Amino acid sequence: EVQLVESGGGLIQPGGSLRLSCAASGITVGWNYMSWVRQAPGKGLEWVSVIYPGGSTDYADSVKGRFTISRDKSKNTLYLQMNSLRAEDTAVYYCARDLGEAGGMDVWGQGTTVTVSSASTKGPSVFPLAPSSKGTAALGCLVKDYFPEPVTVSWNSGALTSGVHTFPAVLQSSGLYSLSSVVTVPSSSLGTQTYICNVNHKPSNTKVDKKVEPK
Amino acid sequence: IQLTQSPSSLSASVGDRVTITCRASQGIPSSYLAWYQQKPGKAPKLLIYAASTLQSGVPSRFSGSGSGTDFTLTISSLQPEDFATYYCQQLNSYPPAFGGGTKVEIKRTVAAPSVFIFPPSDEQLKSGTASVVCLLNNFYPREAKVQWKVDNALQSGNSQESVTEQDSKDSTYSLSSTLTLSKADYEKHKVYACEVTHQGLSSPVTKSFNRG
Amino acid sequence: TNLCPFGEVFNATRFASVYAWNRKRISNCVADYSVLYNSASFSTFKCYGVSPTKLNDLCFTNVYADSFVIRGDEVRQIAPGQTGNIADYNYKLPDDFTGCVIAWNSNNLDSKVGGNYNYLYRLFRKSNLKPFERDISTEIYQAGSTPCNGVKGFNCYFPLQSYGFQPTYGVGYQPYRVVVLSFELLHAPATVCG
Repeated sequence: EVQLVESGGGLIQPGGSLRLSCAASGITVGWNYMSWVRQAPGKGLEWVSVIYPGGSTDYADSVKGRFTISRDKSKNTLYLQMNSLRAEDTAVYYCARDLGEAGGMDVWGQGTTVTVSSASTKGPSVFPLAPSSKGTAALGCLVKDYFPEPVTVSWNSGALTSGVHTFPAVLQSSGLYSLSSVVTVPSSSLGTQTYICNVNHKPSNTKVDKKVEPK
Repeated sequence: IQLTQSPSSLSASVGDRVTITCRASQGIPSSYLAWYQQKPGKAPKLLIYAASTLQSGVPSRFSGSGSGTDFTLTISSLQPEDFATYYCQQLNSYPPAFGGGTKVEIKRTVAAPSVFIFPPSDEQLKSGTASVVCLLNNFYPREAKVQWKVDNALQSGNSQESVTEQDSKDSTYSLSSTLTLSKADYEKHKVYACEVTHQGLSSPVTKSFNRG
Repeated sequence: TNLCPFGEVFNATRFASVYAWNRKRISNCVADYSVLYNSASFSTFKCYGVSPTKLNDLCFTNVYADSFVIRGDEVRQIAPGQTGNIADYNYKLPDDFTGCVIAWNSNNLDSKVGGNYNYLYRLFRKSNLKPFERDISTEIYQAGSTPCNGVKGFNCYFPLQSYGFQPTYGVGYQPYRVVVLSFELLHAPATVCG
């Protein structure tokens, strides 16, 4: 099958460097307009750079003097060298083949994720979101101040799934992530059923089981 | 060249005819315009290029047309796998221009959220920070306004919020908003309130507690 | 003792496609470049290594007038040291270019309702043109490991694209007529003088 496979993304400090690779099969990188396009969390696509079949290159302004596109024809591979990285550059990076008016960007890689941050790996603190003291009751867990993504939350070791909403994390100004997970239940069950959220943060190897009861 | 895509989001049902428009700011060759589809966590996928040419492999219910400044993507009989975001793109230029995108989402009847407010836990308070959390549960449509109030003062710049994807069963949304304060700032005030404005509510609903 | 026929280049009824750009060789005549600049109906008139008033007091072995049509936004590529589709694959000026680049909007002439498909440019080429190189082949362009053998398909594209000029396009997409004056200084008798 025709494909492009990116690799090289990962965590990197602001000011640091990172090289992405895009190994191609079914198209010849050296004979195509080849582009890098990125997508920051929650935003749209942004074109980053291009290398023409003849070897000319171009770059988005926000990346000029920091990024270099290149290629190894013998390895049919496209590269993006990224220097002087910034928190902004955090994104999923796609390589794509560009046919211009003869066809769109018809072949895309699966993406590789680049996270630029000065935070250190840190497991979350898990705080109860305690059902009110006054039909349907709501309770949850606030999974606060962890890095990096991701975190996973189950309820009662997976026995409780219905009515659960685990929300996308927000990046706080501190550089740490925070998310909430909630469940709605019959208020009559608060006196009889136990409610435990199970939080997993693999990067810090942290596992937390927090019991949430009325306060 | 700027591309203005409208509407930002559209509600539709299976079997509907869906029309998405892309307005260019000057007048461009039809060969310059492509349409892409994207689903969450996935790479974009080319649907149409040169404004009307169907990409091989793409179902025939997708069709493009337009010229000059005004281009259109039409899905003639919406299928469940079509709920997704769609982007128009202006090719042949470096940098290319992208439209803002249109999210095609599942239409259903209006549903008011149930609203809950959660004070900070004692455990968190020992640590010097207070997070107050407001939950808006299973509402529709997605548009919703959360206003935090502290002793009836309207709060700005000290909250963050997050929204789920459309529920697989009832096609509603849920929203979580966190107001963050230092412990001392928290202790300077009494009434903590979350005020929710939504189409399904005749008047805004406020959930509050008194610190203590 | 005879006028250089600059009018039959600048005032020609039809212009070449940029990929098949036209070249008029100019010899054994007197050229007045002051009337050229003083026409002042040109959106671009840029000289490299010379000055119009100054070059009217000069002689050269030969003068070349190259003419073609591109899009407005591409006119900046007709200059030394530029890269891009036109400079790379259609018409390349040398780094040491000595001469002038003249352009004007030709929307009233070269665009038509429904599109003028006569004007084309080369979109796909494996390597850049050398300066003053002209490539007119129309071989199907092979973008992958499978050979094309003259039939279009996946990874197999016709190398030229039409401008499709329409009069209501944005100015950057409207046709511009371009004449490039190159001044050839050979170790030979000079035949073109002011």
